[PDB]
Amino acid sequence: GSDLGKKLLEAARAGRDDEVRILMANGADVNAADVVGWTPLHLAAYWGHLEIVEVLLKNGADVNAYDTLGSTPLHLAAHFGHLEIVEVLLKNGADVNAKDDNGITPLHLAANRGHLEIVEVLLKYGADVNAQDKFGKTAFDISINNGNEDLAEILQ
Amino acid sequence: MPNFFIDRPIFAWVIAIIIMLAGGLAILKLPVAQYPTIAPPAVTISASYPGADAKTVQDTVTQVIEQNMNGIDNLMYMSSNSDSTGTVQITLTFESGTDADIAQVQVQNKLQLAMPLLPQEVQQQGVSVEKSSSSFLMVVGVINTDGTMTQEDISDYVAANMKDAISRTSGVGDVQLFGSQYAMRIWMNPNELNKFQLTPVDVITAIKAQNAQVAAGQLGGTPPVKGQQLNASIIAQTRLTSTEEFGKILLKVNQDGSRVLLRDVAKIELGGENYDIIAEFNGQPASGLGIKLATGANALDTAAAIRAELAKMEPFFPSGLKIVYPYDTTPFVKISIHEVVKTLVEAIILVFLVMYLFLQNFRATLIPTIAVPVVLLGTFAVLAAFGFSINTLTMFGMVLAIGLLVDDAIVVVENVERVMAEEGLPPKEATRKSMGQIQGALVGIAMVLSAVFVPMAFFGGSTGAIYRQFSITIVSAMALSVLVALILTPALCATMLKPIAKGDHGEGKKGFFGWFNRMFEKSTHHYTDSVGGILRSTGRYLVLYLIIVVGMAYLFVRLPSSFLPDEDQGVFMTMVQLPAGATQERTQKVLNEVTHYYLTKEKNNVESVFAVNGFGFAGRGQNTGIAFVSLKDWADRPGEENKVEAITMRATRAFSQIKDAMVFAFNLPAIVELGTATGFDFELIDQAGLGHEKLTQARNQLLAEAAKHPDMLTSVRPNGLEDTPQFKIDIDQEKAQALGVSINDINTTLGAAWGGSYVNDFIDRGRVKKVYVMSEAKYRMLPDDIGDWYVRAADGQMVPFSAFSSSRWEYGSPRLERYNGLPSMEILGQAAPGKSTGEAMELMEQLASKLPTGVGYDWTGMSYQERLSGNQAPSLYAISLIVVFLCLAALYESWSIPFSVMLVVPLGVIGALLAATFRGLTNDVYFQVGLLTTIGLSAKNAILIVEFAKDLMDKEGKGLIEATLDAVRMRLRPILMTSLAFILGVMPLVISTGAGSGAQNAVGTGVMGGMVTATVLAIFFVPVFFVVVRRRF
Amino acid sequence: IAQVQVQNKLQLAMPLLPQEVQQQGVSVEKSSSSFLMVVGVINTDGTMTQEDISDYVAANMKDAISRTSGVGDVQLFGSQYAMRIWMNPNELNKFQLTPVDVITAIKAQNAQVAAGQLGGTPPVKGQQLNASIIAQTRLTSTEEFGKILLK
Amino acid sequence: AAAIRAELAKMEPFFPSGLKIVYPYDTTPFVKISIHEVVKTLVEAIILVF
Amino acid sequence: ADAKTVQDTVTQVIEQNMNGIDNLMYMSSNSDSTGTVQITLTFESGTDADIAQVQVQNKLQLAMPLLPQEVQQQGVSVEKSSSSFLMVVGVINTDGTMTQ
Amino acid sequence: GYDWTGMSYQERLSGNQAPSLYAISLIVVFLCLAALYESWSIPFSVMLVV
Ligand SMILES: CCCCCCCCCCCCO[C@@H]1O[C@H](CO)[C@@H](O[C@H]2O[C@H](CO)[C@@H](O)[C@H](O)[C@H]2O)[C@H](O)[C@H]1O
Ligand SMILES: CCCCCCCCCCCCO[C@@H]1O[C@H](CO)[C@@H](O[C@H]2O[C@H](CO)[C@@H](O)[C@H](O)[C@H]2O)[C@H](O)[C@H]1O
Ligand SMILES: CCCCCCCCCCCCO[C@@H]1O[C@H](CO)[C@@H](O[C@H]2O[C@H](CO)[C@@H](O)[C@H](O)[C@H]2O)[C@H](O)[C@H]1O
Ligand SMILES: CCCCCCCCCCCCO[C@@H]1O[C@H](CO)[C@@H](O[C@H]2O[C@H](CO)[C@@H](O)[C@H](O)[C@H]2O)[C@H](O)[C@H]1O
Ligand SMILES: CCCCCCCCCCCCO[C@@H]1O[C@H](CO)[C@@H](O[C@H]2O[C@H](CO)[C@@H](O)[C@H](O)[C@H]2O)[C@H](O)[C@H]1O
Ligand SMILES: CCCCCCCCCCCCO[C@H]1O[C@H](CO)[C@@H](O[C@H]2O[C@H](CO)[C@@H](O)[C@H](O)[C@H]2O)[C@H](O)[C@H]1O
Repeated sequence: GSDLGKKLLEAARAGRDDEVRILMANGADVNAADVVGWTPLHLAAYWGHLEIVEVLLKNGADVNAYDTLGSTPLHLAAHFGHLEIVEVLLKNGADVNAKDDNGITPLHLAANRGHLEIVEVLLKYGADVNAQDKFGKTAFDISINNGNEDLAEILQ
Repeated sequence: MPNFFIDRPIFAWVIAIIIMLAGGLAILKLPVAQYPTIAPPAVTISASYPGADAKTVQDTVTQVIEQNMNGIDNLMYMSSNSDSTGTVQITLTFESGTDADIAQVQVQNKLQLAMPLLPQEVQQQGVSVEKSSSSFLMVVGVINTDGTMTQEDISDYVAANMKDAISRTSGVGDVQLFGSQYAMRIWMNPNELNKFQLTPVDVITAIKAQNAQVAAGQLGGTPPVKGQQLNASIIAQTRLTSTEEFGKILLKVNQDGSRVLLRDVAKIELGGENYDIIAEFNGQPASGLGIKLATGANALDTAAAIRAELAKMEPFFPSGLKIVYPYDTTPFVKISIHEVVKTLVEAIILVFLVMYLFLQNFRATLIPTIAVPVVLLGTFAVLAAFGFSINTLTMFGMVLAIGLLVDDAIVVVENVERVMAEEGLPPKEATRKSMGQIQGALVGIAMVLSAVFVPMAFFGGSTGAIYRQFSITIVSAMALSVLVALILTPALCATMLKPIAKGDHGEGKKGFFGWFNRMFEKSTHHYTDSVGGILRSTGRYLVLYLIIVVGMAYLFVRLPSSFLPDEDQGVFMTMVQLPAGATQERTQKVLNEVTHYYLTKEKNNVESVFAVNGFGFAGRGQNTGIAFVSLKDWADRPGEENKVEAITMRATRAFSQIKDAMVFAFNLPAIVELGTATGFDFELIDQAGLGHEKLTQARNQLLAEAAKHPDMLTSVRPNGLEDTPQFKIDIDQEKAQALGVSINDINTTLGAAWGGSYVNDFIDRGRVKKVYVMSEAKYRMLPDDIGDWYVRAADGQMVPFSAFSSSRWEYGSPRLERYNGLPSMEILGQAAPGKSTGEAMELMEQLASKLPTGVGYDWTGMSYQERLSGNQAPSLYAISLIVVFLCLAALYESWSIPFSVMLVVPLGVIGALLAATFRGLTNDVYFQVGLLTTIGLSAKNAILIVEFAKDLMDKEGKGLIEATLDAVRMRLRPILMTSLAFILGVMPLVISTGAGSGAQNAVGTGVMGGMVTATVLAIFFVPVFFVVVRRRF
Repeated sequence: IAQVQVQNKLQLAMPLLPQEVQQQGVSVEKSSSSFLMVVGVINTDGTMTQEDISDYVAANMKDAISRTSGVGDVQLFGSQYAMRIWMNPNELNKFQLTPVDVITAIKAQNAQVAAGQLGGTPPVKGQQLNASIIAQTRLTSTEEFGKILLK
Repeated sequence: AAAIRAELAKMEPFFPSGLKIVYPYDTTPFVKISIHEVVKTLVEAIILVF
Repeated sequence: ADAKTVQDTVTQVIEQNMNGIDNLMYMSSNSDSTGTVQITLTFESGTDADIAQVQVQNKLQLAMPLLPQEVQQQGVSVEKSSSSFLMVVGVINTDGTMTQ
Repeated sequence: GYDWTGMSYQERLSGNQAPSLYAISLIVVFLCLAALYESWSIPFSVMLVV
């Protein structure tokens, strides 16, 4: 790993905006990673810290970095309901049809957690509504198996 | 009463002899330990769920149990930890005074009625309900220098050949083994299993079927057919006894004729029950036995007995096997008892000397030599009667009392010698008059002194338990002192003292001694002249007094309060903690790296390093470790440079840069846990249904605002673990049903192989032991291995986990805490320098009130007994203060004279404070108890000056000033002898270094200083107190 | 001592009782027959029913009162919530299923399985990653229970 | 009964909106007041005796 | 189970956890071919029997889980005991309408 | 090895502590006479009668 990277990885976790800003002024490797491949961007997106996501992107963060299992920051954001972050990542070239090792796409994760507002946004930037995972399931499928008709309807 | 024995010296001896005998018997059958028990009774409930994550353990075991801890008596609070090492620990703390036995059984019973609700595998593992002593008598290390066996071999041998015998050793209570007896080990191979269409389910099945006990019956069993000639038992299938038989277990028969055996799909070996901990002693595989002292047992006898037992079983050890004592408190205790026996002895000699230096004969010097012992012996008997033990506290309670017993001896004798000279009265009639002068006062000193000390036996919590050890010891000794002074000394004086002609003050004597007398009779005249001169204008002194008092308060509040002085117990720790995900191998590098440091750059002091990889007080795990450093004997580590405190700073300093992790070193507490005088123990609580994540946010929030007050708060930190990456595996139910795969075959093939599974038992060379099934390391390391495992479907086809699952990374807690049944997070911290813990808490309370809706808090450490036993000190000493007043008011039959005595309090305190602040020490338990004896002695001196003064006025009709002058004159010699004898006696404690030197320094300085100040000041100030007080009214 | 002795004998019978009696939890208490008091709880903003309130006191208050020294027994005037699965014989028959299947499904799909770790001790030499394996977890809502796959 | 109120007090601050504790039946109050009344009669007695 | 087995799987497992008990003078035990085992503990003559039972039981708990499943199913009693019978009450039938 | 139990155990203990039992007992009588008769001679003379 890296000296300051470790510090930057923990910073994005707790959402310590100020330390991250100071860490940027010092060059703390925005491409550092924990044992599973989460990047400061993955963490911030996962935990929902918008500013740090915005700062990281301003400082060369790979908006499409993926973990050991193929998941990207957009996957994380969508899955955990952080609409604002989902928009920023997309706005910066996040792959909206990105597929993890299971064939899961941000659209799948959003649908599963029932995050309507994020799904529409995902549809907006051109998410593939017919994308299927390793089991053949689409966001619609998961939509009905959950009993989320509002969602099921958006998916038409 | 003194008259009574003056005429009956033999009777006096009888009473003395009885006291001596009882006292003698007392120290024979009296308990011995380093410390009495002061912590509140606690009971821990331990459970193990192999292969389970923190959340799983909490939601299926921790919560269940916690919900059934109802109806138990005197529970203060309950806390628990659920961690990813698959274990849970629930600690229930009970009110001080609670019977620990009742407490435990009431807890154990509620558990028994909650067991059916726990997961089956947790029920097979067992749930342990034990007492929480937390103090070990010593720990025996068992290592193999031959490099002929692993810690699992050492463990097994230890459990099967040493454990039981130690437990039966006289005086030993409990005993913990550091490891486990063998476990039959079945290490599965997934590539081999699939080759035969088998799963960990088939494995387990065969083991349960082929490794069992089967009841049969009898031949000619009752009720028989008459005529039956034999009756005999039918022995059927019994458990397997070897790895060979296990390997021979039939797993399958193919239709071609071949036989698939268990050793054909797995490695079979005698191993450990668990592999989460690797222990080493100077780099060598190790094991050991934690030993606790049994209730009311003698620590010294036990240490010797466990020793003789070990020696007794040595001839049967395997090659390269030898034991070691990394931790042993016995040596300390032995040293402690020695040092206390010196102090009393030499104090007794010192009294002899000065007693002879001032007095002419030996018959006098002899008298105290008898009185003091009698009083000490008797004190032991009384403690015995109160079920006390000989420990670090009680022994010092006696040294801090020496002055009080020495004084009583010197006072009664000196006054008799003084009466015989100032008037030709014979030994007997002179002893009768002498007593008639002091006897009254003597009972006062007793009542007053008990007024000062018994109140201290009333503080609550663990702190109260400590004050109580000193309190009872001192009051008892003091109490017996007055008794002996009222029965034994008068008889001795009117019996062994030789006559002295009126007016003979040795001024007309031989060389030196004759000169001393001449000079002392001289300094006495100067002294009386100074007082007459001082009493000639008191104002000057009223002013000086305020200056003193004022200086005392200032000097006091600036003295940093503390618990008990740290000590060099020849051992100390070093914590090692790595990042989230750090493997067991990684922290091994560090621990070795730490070990090496100790065995090299400190070869001069370090004796051994016991490196325990996998444990960490605030959370177990692969990324945590601890090294217990056992130092060489004290006689090989001279020089502050080579002491725990020093070595620690140098060690932490050196480790201060290992870039892989935080590795600090530290001495250990005088007693149990935190006890951090300046420390507080916070507990953040989820009061609504918020959840771990929201609790964390609240924690961070509280911690951020805490860092913004380094003026009042310092070291605010969470005592738990941080969240880490978890591998979330999702099983597709639809797919498993479609291919014909059962969820149960899936969850056991998964968990068994990757988590491990306790199947059943087997007998190993006569001892039942577990049998575990688990994947071979290489097939259960990374996410890609998951796909290498197969499951047979109904149709018989083998299906890879990758066909019905999918995974992803996520974060989770490897240690979920809980307080009083609700989700929680512990936070430690301390008051900034200068601030009081009380103020520090009050702030945390104000900051906690600004936390998200649904987040509560509570105190629990030393903090619980402070928000409760908050404070009695003033309300206690105000009582003491009042008590002392009424007593004196009674002694003097005056509502005002008492003030002339009470005014001396600060006189000794200032000295104790001066010496304290100067030597750098702190306001601790010893320093405080010392302040109480110093005040006591000074108070005594005053009582006897005022008593004589008030006496002369009432009896002779002498004037205020004349009486005072006459009293002070008479009291000068006795008062000087005591201080001279006591200050010199306490002197060796002040300078003492190393080996329990901390306690000795504490008891020493505060006493020597306060003594030097109290004496030099009182002889000049009490006359002024009596006079100004009498003037006013 | 009385409570202790009674329970000593009770654990002799425990194994002999039906699995379902044991799972409800049998208790042994030592208390007076009459009530010391009755702590009542109501809702002034009529925002929660007697069912909502009873569940709240049972989930946020009783436990701690039951652990208080001196409290020998606590009777709840209501009931704690439970995930309720109200079966319909008509629909069960329609899909050719019985409560047996239903019970079996809840045991299989509302589980909390221990699945070990990645790089768990004893590890292979060179292992760098150690993490917990999180498989099935308890269900937490009616929606989660509603979508259990029966067949 | 005092211990119970103490516990109840640690709870109240976190109650949901409108949720409120009421006390319909307590055998404790009687005990306390009943005793305090007998004390009262004592003070009177000393005064009437005086 | 036979004597040697019960002593291995039950007797000894219990005995080893019978340490750290106040006032214990001695301990004796039997292990039968009927799979039955008995461990008796005698205390100092002035010991409080109830506390002794409590302490014993507290230690027996540590062992319960290490016992065979079928031994637990049969339940293990920890009781205060004495060796002799106070009396023996007999019962017979005088009109021959009842067997033994 | 061997050991004595039950009945026999009490018997061993009984006889083993008999000597100091008589010893402490004589001592207490002597000391009592001494005290009561304020003398060392009187008690010693009587105790010789034992
Ligand atoms: C039983 C219910 C309440 C009873 C408890 C009583 C508590 C005791 C309070 C008295 C404390 C006074 O402390 C004690 O006072 C008594 C007088 O009474 C003093 O008594 C002495 O002084 C007086 C004063 O000249 C002398 O006459 C006398 O020869 C001598 O007895 C003791 O030297 C002193 O030690
Ligand atoms: C071993 C112990 C024996 C030691 C005895 C010798 C100690 C001498 C040190 C003196 C200590 C106090 O010092 C004492 O001060 C008082 C004043 O307060 C002096 O008194 C003198 O000055 C004061 C004014 O202040 C006048 O009122 C007084 O008339 C005059 O005699 C004494 O002369 C002196 O002795
Ligand atoms: C010569 C006469 C001798 C005088 C003898 C008279 C008896 C002295 C008794 C004084 C009482 C002091 O003993 C004291 O007990 C009281 C209540 O009972 C406790 O008081 C307790 O409540 C007080 C106020 O109610 C609180 O500040 C605190 O919670 C605690 O101190 C003290 O913790 C204990 O130290
Ligand atoms: C002239 C002054 C007069 C003072 C005389 C003093 C008389 C003292 C009489 C004490 C009588 C004791 O009688 C009471 O019985 C208990 C019961 O065990 C005895 O206690 C003794 O026996 C127990 C057995 O139970 C032993 O473990 C132990 O050696 C001891 O504690 C004690 O003796 C006392 O607790
Ligand atoms: C009025 C006077 C006051 C009465 C004083 C009462 C004192 C009574 C003493 C009680 C002693 C009983 O406690 C008992 O100690 C004695 C030793 O003394 C032990 O018994 C043995 O001790 C010694 C060892 O020194 C043996 O040599 C001796 O044969 C025997 O007496 C017992 O194992 C123990 O149980
Ligand atoms: C020499 C004398 C012996 C010493 C006697 C000391 C007795 C001291 C007891 C007085 C303390 C309590 O005083 C007592 O008066 C209160 C009212 O004034 C009583 O309070 C009562 O007040 C009303 C007056 O009838 C009643 O209707 C209420 O039911 C009740 O609240 C309290 O229950 C009690 O507190």
